[PDB]
Amino acid sequence: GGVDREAMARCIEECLRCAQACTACADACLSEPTVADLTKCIRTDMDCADVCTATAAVLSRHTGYDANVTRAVLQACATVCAACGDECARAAGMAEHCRVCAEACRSCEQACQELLAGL
Amino acid sequence: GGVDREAMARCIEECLRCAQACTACADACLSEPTVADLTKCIRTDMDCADVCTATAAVLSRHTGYDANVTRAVLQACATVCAACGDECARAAGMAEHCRVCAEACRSCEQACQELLAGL
Amino acid sequence: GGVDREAMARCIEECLRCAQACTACADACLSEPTVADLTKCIRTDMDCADVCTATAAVLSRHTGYDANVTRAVLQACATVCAACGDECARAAGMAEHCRVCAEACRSCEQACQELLAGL
Amino acid sequence: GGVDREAMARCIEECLRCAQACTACADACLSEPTVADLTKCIRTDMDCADVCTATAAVLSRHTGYDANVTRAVLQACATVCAACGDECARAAGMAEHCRVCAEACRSCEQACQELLAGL
Ligand SMILES: [Cu+]
Ligand SMILES: [Cu+]
Ligand SMILES: [Cu+]
Ligand SMILES: [Cu+]
Ligand SMILES: [Cu+]
Ligand SMILES: [Cu+]
Ligand SMILES: [Cu+]
Ligand SMILES: [Cu+]
Ligand SMILES: [Cu+]
Ligand SMILES: [Cu+]
Ligand SMILES: [Cu+]
Ligand SMILES: [Cu+]
Ligand SMILES: [Cu+]
Ligand SMILES: [Cu+]
Ligand SMILES: [Cu+]
Ligand SMILES: [Cu+]
Ligand SMILES: [Cu+]
Ligand SMILES: [Cu+]
Ligand SMILES: [Cu+]
Ligand SMILES: [Cu+]
Ligand SMILES: [Cu+]
Ligand SMILES: [Cu+]
Ligand SMILES: [Cu+]
Ligand SMILES: [Cu+]
Ligand SMILES: [Cu+]
Ligand SMILES: [Cu+]
Ligand SMILES: [Cu+]
Ligand SMILES: [Cu+]
Ligand SMILES: [Cu+]
Ligand SMILES: [Cu+]
Ligand SMILES: [Cu+]
Ligand SMILES: [Cu+]
Ligand SMILES: [Cu+]
Ligand SMILES: [Cu+]
Ligand SMILES: [Cu+]
Ligand SMILES: [Cu+]
Ligand SMILES: [Cu+]
Ligand SMILES: [Cu+]
Ligand SMILES: [Cu+]
Ligand SMILES: [Cu+]
Ligand SMILES: [Cu+]
Ligand SMILES: [Cu+]
Ligand SMILES: [Cu+]
Ligand SMILES: [Cu+]
Ligand SMILES: [Cu+]
Ligand SMILES: [Cu+]
Ligand SMILES: [Cu+]
Ligand SMILES: [Cu+]
Ligand SMILES: [Cu+]
Ligand SMILES: [Cu+]
Ligand SMILES: [Cu+]
Ligand SMILES: [Cu+]
Ligand SMILES: [Cu+]
Ligand SMILES: [Cu+]
Ligand SMILES: [Cu+]
Ligand SMILES: [Cu+]
Ligand SMILES: [Cu+]
Ligand SMILES: [Cu+]
Ligand SMILES: [Cu+]
Ligand SMILES: [Cu+]
Ligand SMILES: [Cu+]
Ligand SMILES: [Cu+]
Ligand SMILES: [Cu+]
Ligand SMILES: [Cu+]
Ligand SMILES: [Cu+]
Ligand SMILES: [Cu+]
Ligand SMILES: [Cu+]
Ligand SMILES: [Cu+]
Ligand SMILES: [Cu+]
Ligand SMILES: [Cu+]
Ligand SMILES: [Cu+]
Ligand SMILES: [Cu+]
Ligand SMILES: [Cu+]
Ligand SMILES: [Cu+]
Ligand SMILES: [Cu+]
Ligand SMILES: [Cu+]
Repeated sequence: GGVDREAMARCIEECLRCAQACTACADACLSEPTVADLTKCIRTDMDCADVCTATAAVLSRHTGYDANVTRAVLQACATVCAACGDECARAAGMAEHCRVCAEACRSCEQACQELLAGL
Repeated sequence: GGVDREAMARCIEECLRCAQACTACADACLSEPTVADLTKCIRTDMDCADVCTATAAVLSRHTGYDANVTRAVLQACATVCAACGDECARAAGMAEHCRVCAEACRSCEQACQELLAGL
Repeated sequence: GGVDREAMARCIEECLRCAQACTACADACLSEPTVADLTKCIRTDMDCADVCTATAAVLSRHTGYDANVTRAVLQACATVCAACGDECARAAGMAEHCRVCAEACRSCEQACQELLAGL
Repeated sequence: GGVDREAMARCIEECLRCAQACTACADACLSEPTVADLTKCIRTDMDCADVCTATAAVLSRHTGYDANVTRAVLQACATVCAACGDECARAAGMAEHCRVCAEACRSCEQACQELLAGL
């Protein structure tokens, strides 16, 4: 109604790219000799993938749209992308895959925040 | 730390039961002759299943626990269970499966709210 | 080891695009005046999204790779993309969104089959 | 039609219990001092959770039922529960949580196999 269809499309594409980035990054950190120091990073990637996957699906549905549901789901996705971007950024010096995943998390956080701002 | 482990267990069990309830209820409303009047109900069941599935997974992980992430995910799950309980309750007179699913949604909403209250 | 890394990347990208296509197509058919005639289409889109989502995740993980697991998951994803491409193709005359989703299903079926063939 | 409704119900309940078991077991092995030796176990738990989640959803839908899709999805779930039961069984001496998860994987493998056998 008042919603930016382009910002909605961007959010959906970002959630799918970020979910896959975090799935791949959990697996990549799992395979590091350093894995013992990367456990919060792996766990946060797992959460971030689960929430981005759910958010992409909810935002993809227009039938019987409920702003309360959509707002609460975007907030959850913003919050986990922010936490996961921070955690991967701390591992960025130990692995190029975490630098890349941190960028994905930050990009998706911004896409959720931009949509959130428009209601 | 200050968290009720029993309330956490209840939330996880409720999310899985509620996700399956809503998957089954979307399918059941799809198969109703009335389906044309049950479209918001079906869509809300789809969202409610996706969010309960993600919430069960996030709450099942203790490594590198982040209260900000967990709070935002429980809020999203509470909000969608409340919306989906309301929508199925409106269809309760048209199908026994919606009365049952409304109860599941209300039960999981209360489990998320009770955990949320404890932080 | 003997695996085509490029075919693996293509499969992952196709599963995510196809999962979102089928989520959107279930929602689009839900919103059609015709919805009563589109119920198998909607149900198949739901399955196809769930299986493409799981397949993208499994194929994204290289740690402790098991060809038996990967083969069985690619087979499931091929089979549901084939069924869902066929079902959306039958609705293609009733809605442009089903023609588009049928193409996505066929594209992902071929990506899974091509990877399957390489083991 | 010829399907055991009770075996279908058991499969659905087992997939949800096994998905949560494997989510919890990935997290538990992540938190072990031994984590470096538990990486295949963690990865297999991640796959096993993703596939059990998708299988529970597909088996929960009766509208426009397709035996080809259902068979291929049950096969994938059987195969990953068998691989994940074996991998957790190897860690059973290092952690009680893996002994418990191995039992869940074996229980769900048998539920999928029993349904598969009935078509
Ligand atoms: Cu998004
Ligand atoms: Cu995201
Ligand atoms: Cu991500
Ligand atoms: Cu990583
Ligand atoms: Cu990491
Ligand atoms: Cu990470
Ligand atoms: Cu992440
Ligand atoms: Cu994420
Ligand atoms: Cu997201
Ligand atoms: Cu996010
Ligand atoms: Cu991260
Ligand atoms: Cu990384
Ligand atoms: Cu990372
Ligand atoms: Cu990331
Ligand atoms: Cu990451
Ligand atoms: Cu992320
Ligand atoms: Cu993200
Ligand atoms: Cu986002
Ligand atoms: Cu977003
Ligand atoms: Cu819960
Ligand atoms: Cu729930
Ligand atoms: Cu539910
Ligand atoms: Cu329903
Ligand atoms: Cu309903
Ligand atoms: Cu419903
Ligand atoms: Cu629901
Ligand atoms: Cu729910
Ligand atoms: Cu929940
Ligand atoms: Cu909920
Ligand atoms: Cu509902
Ligand atoms: Cu119902
Ligand atoms: Cu319902
Ligand atoms: Cu419900
Ligand atoms: Cu419901
Ligand atoms: Cu619900
Ligand atoms: Cu619920
Ligand atoms: Cu809940
Ligand atoms: Cu909850
Ligand atoms: Cu794929
Ligand atoms: Cu696919
Ligand atoms: Cu698709
Ligand atoms: Cu459609
Ligand atoms: Cu359709
Ligand atoms: Cu469809
Ligand atoms: Cu589809
Ligand atoms: Cu699919
Ligand atoms: Cu796929
Ligand atoms: Cu597929
Ligand atoms: Cu389709
Ligand atoms: Cu369509
Ligand atoms: Cu379609
Ligand atoms: Cu499709
Ligand atoms: Cu489709
Ligand atoms: Cu498809
Ligand atoms: Cu597909
Ligand atoms: Cu595919
Ligand atoms: Cu594929
Ligand atoms: Cu099952
Ligand atoms: Cu299972
Ligand atoms: Cu399991
Ligand atoms: Cu474990
Ligand atoms: Cu383990
Ligand atoms: Cu494990
Ligand atoms: Cu497992
Ligand atoms: Cu499993
Ligand atoms: Cu299963
Ligand atoms: Cu399984
Ligand atoms: Cu296992
Ligand atoms: Cu374990
Ligand atoms: Cu285990
Ligand atoms: Cu297990
Ligand atoms: Cu396990
Ligand atoms: Cu398992
Ligand atoms: Cu299992
Ligand atoms: Cu099973
Ligand atoms: Cu099963």
